[PDB]
Amino acid sequence: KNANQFEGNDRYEGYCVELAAEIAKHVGYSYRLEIVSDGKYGARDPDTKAWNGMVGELVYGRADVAVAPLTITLVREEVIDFSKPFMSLGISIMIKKPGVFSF
Amino acid sequence: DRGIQMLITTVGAFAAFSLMTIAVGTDYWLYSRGVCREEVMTHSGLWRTCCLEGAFRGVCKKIDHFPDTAEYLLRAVRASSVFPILSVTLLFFGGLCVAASEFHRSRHSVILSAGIFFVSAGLSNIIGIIVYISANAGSYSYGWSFYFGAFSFIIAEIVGVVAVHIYIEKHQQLRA
Amino acid sequence: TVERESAEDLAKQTEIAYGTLEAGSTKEFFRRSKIAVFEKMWTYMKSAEPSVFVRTTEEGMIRVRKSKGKYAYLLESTMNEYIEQRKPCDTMKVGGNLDSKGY
Amino acid sequence: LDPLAYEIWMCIVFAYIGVSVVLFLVSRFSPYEFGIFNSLWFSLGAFMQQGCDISPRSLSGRIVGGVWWFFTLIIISSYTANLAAFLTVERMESAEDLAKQTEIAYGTLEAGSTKEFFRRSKIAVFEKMWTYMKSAEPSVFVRTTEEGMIRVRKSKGKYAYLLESTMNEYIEQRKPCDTMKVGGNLDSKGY
Amino acid sequence: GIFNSLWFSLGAFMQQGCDISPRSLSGRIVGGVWWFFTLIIISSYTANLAAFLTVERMESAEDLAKQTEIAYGTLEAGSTKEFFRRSKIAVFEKMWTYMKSAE
Amino acid sequence: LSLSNVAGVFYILIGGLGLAMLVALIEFCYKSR
Repeated sequence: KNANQFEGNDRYEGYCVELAAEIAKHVGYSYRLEIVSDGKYGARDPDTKAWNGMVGELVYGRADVAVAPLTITLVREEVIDFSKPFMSLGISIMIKKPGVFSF
Repeated sequence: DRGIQMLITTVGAFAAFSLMTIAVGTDYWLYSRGVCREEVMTHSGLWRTCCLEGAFRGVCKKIDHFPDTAEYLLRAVRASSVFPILSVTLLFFGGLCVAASEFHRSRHSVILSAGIFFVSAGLSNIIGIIVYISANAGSYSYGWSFYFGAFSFIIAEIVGVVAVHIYIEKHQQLRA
Repeated sequence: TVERESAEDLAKQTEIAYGTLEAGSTKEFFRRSKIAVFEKMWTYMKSAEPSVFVRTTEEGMIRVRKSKGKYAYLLESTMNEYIEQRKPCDTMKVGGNLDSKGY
Repeated sequence: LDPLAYEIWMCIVFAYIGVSVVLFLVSRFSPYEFGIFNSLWFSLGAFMQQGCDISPRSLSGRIVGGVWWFFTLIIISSYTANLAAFLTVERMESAEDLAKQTEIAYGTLEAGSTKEFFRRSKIAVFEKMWTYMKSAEPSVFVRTTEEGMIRVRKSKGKYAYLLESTMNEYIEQRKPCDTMKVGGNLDSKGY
Repeated sequence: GIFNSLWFSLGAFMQQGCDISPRSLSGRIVGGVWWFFTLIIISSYTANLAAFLTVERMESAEDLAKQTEIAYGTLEAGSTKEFFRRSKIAVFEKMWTYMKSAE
Repeated sequence: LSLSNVAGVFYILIGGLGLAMLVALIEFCYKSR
């Protein structure tokens, strides 16, 4: 909130931000948090066979790590490496949780 | 029993006006689980709601009535409380007619207007009760102010019935 | 009295439209599913008009909030839980998780 | 009285008094025996759909009877309809059933084999049960079987205790035997 | 008199009206509560009949399977028991898990 | 059933009582002239 007052890698906040900080500390590397340009998690269009989003950014070499909520899937495991899961989850359904003269 | 009949009417007219005018002024119509400014037991009247226990005890706020004609008109009526206030004015005029009836015996139609004023005042209060309950819904209990208003309805109707009885007796003995 | 929970409740009705995020693991999970319920759900979602899919989780959240309970969003349980906690929190997770995975 | 809310019953009496007074008022000072007492009798009879020995004769008096009849017809049909709905819904369970609902809280013994079974389980129903149990507040877990038994007995059917079938069967036979084993066994094991 | 009181009360309970009505305050109080008693009882008779005639009008028990006290079994040491034991179909797996544990 | 469900039938009943009182005053003035 009011990111204009802050600048650099410390422009963002969130679970994966602190997780990237802790991983960087443990592995011993410096990093620059780039947001994916497509704004997509990742998928290969069956026609072009092209990966987009974070998975595409990782495969083509433009990025070296992805610390987003990226689901571990079989198709992605065939093109990129995943670490042990750092969070569990499942597909879930959400819902967006008498007039007069009605007699 | 004409003396006691008028005594019942004037005593009832004052009590009906007294009991209802307190209900509008006081703030104990409903005992709901609300908030004054965390959620705390609160007592809400027609205009202001106040906490009943805790640190912010006694801190009252104006009831915010507003957050499509069917429900806009319902809350607009409940916002200004036209019906509960209207019945107070009708009760006030009815009391004036009863008092002026003894101060001027020339016309017997004055006491008839007091009966119509009080009978009409009761009807306006029922609409105030129905409108307030309906708008409230859109765990709770009603306080003494709400029961003060309901008791003012019974008194107003009974005084209205007796006021017409005096007029009927007054005209029947002249014609017969 | 007719005015007197599960995966089937969504698959079975057609009055509430349910969508997913585009280019996401959930869309890909539904596309390449072979389970009867999930295949039925995918066949409906692929040929639904207007597009049930959305571009971002915020888009689906606002769609359920502004569809007045005529939209059921299929998203990951963690995001669903986080949204259902933050104000105005007029959304709710229904039923269990359709599968189990991790980031 | 449940088929109608307590507010509706109060306003029915208030409407009854209003109609009786208004019918008496417009029947007396009109050209062409509806006294105050007679008006209350006729209004009472109309609400119970029993009829009376008199009917209003003036147009002003007949309007009051006409609307009061309409109010009575809608309310009596509303009472019969809501009572039927109330009775028919009442006429219309196991592990899955316990997992799907949230009105009844269910717990286990702390530091017991059952807690360990639920913690390390990978079956959908039991994983869901564990996710609920770990987060539940106040703690659904107990320190002793007696504690769980008392909790089910004093929760008035709002607490379901998950325990071993042997202790369950023994307890369900003990006085006052106000507990009941529901459904089958979630697994099979031995001491 | 005694005979007309019996006729009036029976007429009041049947909601069929009456040739006469009480004219005293004491008689009208008796007529009043008897009228109210008649209204609640007949409404109760009509409302409960409905339910009976509704709750009734309303691989099924083998869809979810039995679902219900409709316990279902097989012959011991037969091909049907072996078929259920080694089954992998959702319905049949559910049936076997129930049949093996049921007591 | 709450009052909000059958609040409409109460307005008609009070509206009818108000109209009936108005008609009597009209009839009284016409019959008194």
